[PDB]
Amino acid sequence: HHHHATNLRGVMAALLTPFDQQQALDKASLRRLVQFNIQQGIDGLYVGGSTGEAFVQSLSEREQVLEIVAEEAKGKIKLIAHVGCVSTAESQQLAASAKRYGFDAVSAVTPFYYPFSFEEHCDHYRAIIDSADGLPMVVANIPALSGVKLTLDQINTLVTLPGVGALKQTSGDLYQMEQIRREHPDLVLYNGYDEIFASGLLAGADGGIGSTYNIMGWRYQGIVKALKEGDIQTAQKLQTECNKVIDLLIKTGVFRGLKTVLHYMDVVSVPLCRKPFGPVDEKYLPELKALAQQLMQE
Amino acid sequence: ATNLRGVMAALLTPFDQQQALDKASLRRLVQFNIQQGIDGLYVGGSTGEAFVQSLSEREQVLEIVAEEAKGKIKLIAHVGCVSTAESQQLAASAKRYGFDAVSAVTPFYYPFSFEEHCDHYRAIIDSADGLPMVVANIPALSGVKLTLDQINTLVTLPGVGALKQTSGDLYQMEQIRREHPDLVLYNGYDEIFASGLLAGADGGIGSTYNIMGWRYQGIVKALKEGDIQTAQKLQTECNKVIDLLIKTGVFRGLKTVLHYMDVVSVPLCRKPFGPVDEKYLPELKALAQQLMQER
Amino acid sequence: HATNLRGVMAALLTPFDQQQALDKASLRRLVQFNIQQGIDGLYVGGSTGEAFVQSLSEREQVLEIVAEEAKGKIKLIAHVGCVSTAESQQLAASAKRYGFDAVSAVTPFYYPFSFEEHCDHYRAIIDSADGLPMVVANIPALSGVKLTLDQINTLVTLPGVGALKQTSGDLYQMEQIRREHPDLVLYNGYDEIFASGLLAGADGGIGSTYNIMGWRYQGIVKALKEGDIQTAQKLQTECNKVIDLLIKTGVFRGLKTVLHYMDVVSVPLCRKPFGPVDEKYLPELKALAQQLMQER
Amino acid sequence: HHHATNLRGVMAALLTPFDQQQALDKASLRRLVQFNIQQGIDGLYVGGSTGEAFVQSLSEREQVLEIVAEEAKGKIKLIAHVGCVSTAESQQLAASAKRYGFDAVSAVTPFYYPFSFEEHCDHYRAIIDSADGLPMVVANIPALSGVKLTLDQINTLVTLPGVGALKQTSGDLYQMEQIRREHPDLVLYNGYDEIFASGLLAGADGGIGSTYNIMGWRYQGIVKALKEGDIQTAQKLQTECNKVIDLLIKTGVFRGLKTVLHYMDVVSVPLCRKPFGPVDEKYLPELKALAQQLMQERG
Ligand SMILES: CC(=O)N[C@H](C=O)[C@@H](O)[C@H](O)[C@H](O)CO
Repeated sequence: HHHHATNLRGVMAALLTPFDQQQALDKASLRRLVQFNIQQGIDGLYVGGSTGEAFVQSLSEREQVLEIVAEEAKGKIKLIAHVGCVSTAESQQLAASAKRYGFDAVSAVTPFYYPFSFEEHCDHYRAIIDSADGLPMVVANIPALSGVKLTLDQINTLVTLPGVGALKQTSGDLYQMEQIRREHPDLVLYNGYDEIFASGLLAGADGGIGSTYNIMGWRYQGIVKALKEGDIQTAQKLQTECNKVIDLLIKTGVFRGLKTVLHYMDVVSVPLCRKPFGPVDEKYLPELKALAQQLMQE
Repeated sequence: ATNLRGVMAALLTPFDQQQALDKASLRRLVQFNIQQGIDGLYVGGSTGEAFVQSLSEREQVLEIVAEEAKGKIKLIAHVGCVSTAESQQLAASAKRYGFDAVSAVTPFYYPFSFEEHCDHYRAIIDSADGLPMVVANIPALSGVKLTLDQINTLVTLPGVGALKQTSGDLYQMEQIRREHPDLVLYNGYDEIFASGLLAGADGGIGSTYNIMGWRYQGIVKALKEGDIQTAQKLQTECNKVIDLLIKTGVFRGLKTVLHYMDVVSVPLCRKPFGPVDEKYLPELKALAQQLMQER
Repeated sequence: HATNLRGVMAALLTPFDQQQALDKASLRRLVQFNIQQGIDGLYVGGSTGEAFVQSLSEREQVLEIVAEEAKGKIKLIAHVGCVSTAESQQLAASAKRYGFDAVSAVTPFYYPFSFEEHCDHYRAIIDSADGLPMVVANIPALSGVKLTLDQINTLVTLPGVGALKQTSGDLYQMEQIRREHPDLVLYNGYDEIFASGLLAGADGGIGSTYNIMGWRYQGIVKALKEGDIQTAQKLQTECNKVIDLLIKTGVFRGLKTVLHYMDVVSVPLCRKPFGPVDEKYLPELKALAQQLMQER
Repeated sequence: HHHATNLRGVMAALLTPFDQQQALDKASLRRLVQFNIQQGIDGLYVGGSTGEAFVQSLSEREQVLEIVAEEAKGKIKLIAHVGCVSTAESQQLAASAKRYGFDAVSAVTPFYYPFSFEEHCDHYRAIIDSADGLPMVVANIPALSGVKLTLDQINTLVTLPGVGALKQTSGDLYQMEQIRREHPDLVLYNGYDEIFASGLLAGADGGIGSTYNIMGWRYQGIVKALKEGDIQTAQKLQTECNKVIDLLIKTGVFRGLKTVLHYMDVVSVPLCRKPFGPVDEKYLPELKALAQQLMQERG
C-alpha cells in the first residue's frame, strides 16, 4: 500500500535552472521563477531534474538551487528534489542536502551511460532512500534520455521498494500506465510527457511533472478538474492548446525555448542553457514573444 | 470518407484442422461480429494472418465476408502486400466484391524510400477504382518508422480517406487530428482505446473487438456522455483481458475464446505460429464463460 | 560432410522485364555470367533475388531455370524461405525436385515468433527438403529478428542444418560461432566486410555484389591464404568503393544496371514498390561496368 | 592529421582502482601505470569510460591525470579523456591535462540530452581551444552514450581544427574502412577489443582498450603478425583475447579486469564504484586461474 506518500499527488512544475552569460547560476532569476510558479497556482516544484539541467551541474551548484528553492517555497507548496546522478554516492549526498533544506520527497532518474543490472538499480534507490532519511522517493523513469528501458515487472518491483511512494512516468506507453495504476491503486503516478497529460490522466495518472508547466501550469490544472467533472471537451480543448506550444518548443529546443518565454514574461534575465546547449535561433523569437503575450493575458 | 467512422473489428481468418480456410467458422465469426453491434470489419489484416496466405486465399476470405455482411456493416479490405502488383490484385477484387474501403500496411522487409511508399499507395488507390484508401501505420510489425511530415503526405494523397494508427504515441495522435480535422482516425492499439479517443481518434480497428467489441462501443458511449469513471473501468477490464491474450498470443488466444463461444471450430493460427499452451486453456474458457454472461 | 558448400556464392539477382514479369532469357545469361567469374555456386531466390515480391510459382520457375543452367557445374543453394512454414515447405521439396544441393531460409518475419517457433519452422522445412542440407539465414537488418548466440548455437545444431548465412556486422559473434562450431560452413553475408569476416572465422561468403565482381572476393580468399595482406586490403577497399556507389544507387537496381551495361541483364528493373535508378547516376554505373569488364 | 602521427599505437584504457571505501587508491593507480609500461604498451588512455570517469568528480579525475603524468611522462604516450556532458567542465579537464603535459585530450560525444550535430562540433572546438595545442581524439561510443553518428558526421568531426584521432568503438568495419579511405593519415583507434585483428584489417592503425590492462602484448602481437602477414598467428591471438573477453562479459568487464588485477596483486581492492556491485561468487575460480595463466605466459 502506497498511502504513505499520498500527500505528493498533483501537478508539479519541473523547475528550470536559470543561468547568466557567464554560464553561472542566476539566483535572482531562480527566486523570480519559483515565486512565479507559486502564484500560477502550482502544487509543487521538481528541482534539479532533466528539465533542471542537472547533468551539466556540479553537486555544489545543485545544492545551492535546492537551498534557495526551499527558502522560497517550503510550506507554500510541495517540493521534490531530483537528487539523481550516475554515482550512488553523489546521489546520496544530494539526498542528504535535500533533507537538510526541508524538501518533501527525493527523486532519482535510473542511473545511465554504463548498463547497470536491475539488481544494481534497486540497491541504488535503496541507498538514496536511506540517505533521504524519511523523505519518500520518486522513481524517475525517462527511457528516452537514460536509455534504460524498464519492463512492467521491473517497474513494479521498484515502486514497492520500501520508502517509495511515487513514480515519474515519462513514458508514452499508456497501456503500461494503466497496468501500473491497476496494479498500484494507491501509488502517486506522475504522467511525465506534457503532450499526453490528458490521455495519461485518463489511463490512470493522477497528476504530472513536466517542463512546460513553468509557463502555463494552470492549463494542466484545468485538465485535471475538467476530467474530474466529466468535461472531456475542455480537457481536449486545453491539451490541444498545450500541444501547439509544445510543437513550437520542440522546434526551438524545449528547455531553452521555455527559458526564453520566461524571459519575455519578465521572470528570467538570461534565457540560456549551459553548453553544449546552444542559443535559440532568432527566427523563433517573434513566435516566442507572441506566445509570452498570449499567455500573460490568459 | 465520413461514414467509415467507428468501431471496426479486425477480422480473424479461421482455419480447419488441416490449416486450410474454415468457411463455416468464418461465416459464424462474421455474424457473431454483427450481433455484438460492430460498425464494420477490417478483413485480411495483420490480425487476419494475411501474410501466411496466398492472394487467391485472401480473395476467398474477402468474397465470403462481403456475402455475409455487405450492406449490413461497413467492410474494409486490407489488401496490403510487400508487392505493389499483388496489392493491386486484391484492391481490384475488393472492388468486385463490393467493399467500402481498401487498406494497406507499409510495405515491409526491404527498405523502400518514402517516394516509393507514396507510389505504392497511388497504384493501389487507382486499382481500387474509387474505393477510398485506409493507410495502415503499424511500425511495431512493419519496421517502417514514419514521421508526422511523412504521415501528413500519405493521408493527403488524393484517394486517401482514413488512417489506422497502430501507434502508442498519443502526441502524434493528437497532432494528426489537428492538421487533418476531417480525417477518419482509427486508434489501433485496443489497450489504449479510451486514451486514444481522448487524444483524438474517432473510432478504432482491433483484434480483441471480435470477442468484446461492445466494451469498445461502451467506451465510445461513456466518453461521449462525460462518463469518465465508466470508460476507465471499461478500458481497465479490456486490459485485464489483453494482459492474458498477450501471455497467450493475441491471435490464437482470441480464436480459442471464440472456440469456447461456439463460433470457431478449430482455434489454430498458421505455422510458424504454434498451439496455445494448455495451462492457459482454463482461463480462456473462464473468459469465454464470463464474456458469454455479459451478452 | 557439408564442408563442400564452403565457397564464394553469388546471391543471384532475379531479372524482370519492362512489365515486371520474369525475364528468363536474361536470367539464363546471368547464371552463365556467374559461372565464368569462377563462382563456386549460386544462392537462388534469397533477399537479393527479390523473393518476397514474387509468387511461389515465380520463385519455382527461377529455381528450375537455374538448375537447368548450372546443376553439377557449381553448387546450388535454393532460398525457399517464407513467413508461412507450409509455403516454405512447398519451395523446399520443389528445390529437392530440381536437384539443388541445399536449401536456405531467412528467419520468418513481420509477426514476432518465439524462438521455439523458429526452430520448428526450420525443423519442418528440413523435412520437406528430404535430405538437402539446410542453410539457416540470419539477416537482422531486413528480418527484424534478433537472434542471440545461444539461439544461433541451437539453430545450427538442429538435424539437417549444414550452414549459416551470417548477415550481421558483428564480427565478435562471427568468431564466437566458429569457436563453438569448428566444422560449420560459415558464409559472410555483408560484402563490405568480407575480408575482416574471413579473419574473424568465416570460411566463405554469400553476397549480392559477387554478381558483378565475385573474382575480387575470390582474390581476397586467396590473398589471405597467401598471407598477402596488402592485396586483401586493396581488394576489400576496391569492393567497398563499388559498394559505396551501389548504396547511393540502391544495391539491387545498381547491380542490375552494372550487368545491363555488361549487356547481360536486358532491363535493369527491380519490382515495385522499388523504383528505377535515379537517372543522374547512369554515367558512374556505366563506367564501373566498362571498368569491371576491362578488369575480368 | 599529419600533425598527430606520433599518436598511432596500442593504448590501454586505464582503469581507476578504489579502496574499500571507494576512494582513489593512489598507490594502486601508480602500480597499474607501471604494469602497463612493463607490458610494452604504446600509451595510456586515462579517465575514459573504462577509467570510470562519470562516477568521479572533476577533482578525482584531475588527480588521476596528475599521478599518471608523474609515472608516465616521457616514457609512453598519454591521452587524457576529459569529456563530460557540460562543455565548461570538459574545458577545465582539458586545461588541466595541458598543464600536466599530456600528449593528447579526448572526449566522448556529450550524452543524456540529445544535442544537435552543430552543438557537438562547437563542444569539441571549445574543448580543443582549452587544450591549447594538444590534439583532440574524438571518441565515438554509441553503445554507452546513445549518440549515433552518420559517416559524414564523423568525417566533419575528425577534420575539425586540432583533431588528429578517433576512438572508433563500433563493430561496423565497413565504416572503419570508409573512415580510413576518407582520411589516410588520421590516427584511427579500434575501440572494440573483440575485433582488433579484423578492425586492424579494415583500416584501423591501432587501438584503445580495456582488456589491454591485462594482456596488451597479445594486441601488439596481433599488429606484428599482420605486418608480417602471418594471419595464422593474428587469428590465434584474437581467439585467445576473445576467450578472456567472453569471461569478462559474463563477470562485468571493468570489475572483471580489476579482479584479475587483484590476482596479479597489482590492485589492492577490485571494486567499481556503486551502482556497480561486486562480481558474482561462481566467477572467482575462473579469474584467479585466468590471472595465473596470464602471469605464467608473460614469463
Ligand atoms: C541485402 C542484404 O541485406 N544482404 C546481402 C546478403 O547478405 C548483402 O550481400 C548485401 O546485399 C551487400 O553486402 C550490401 O550491403
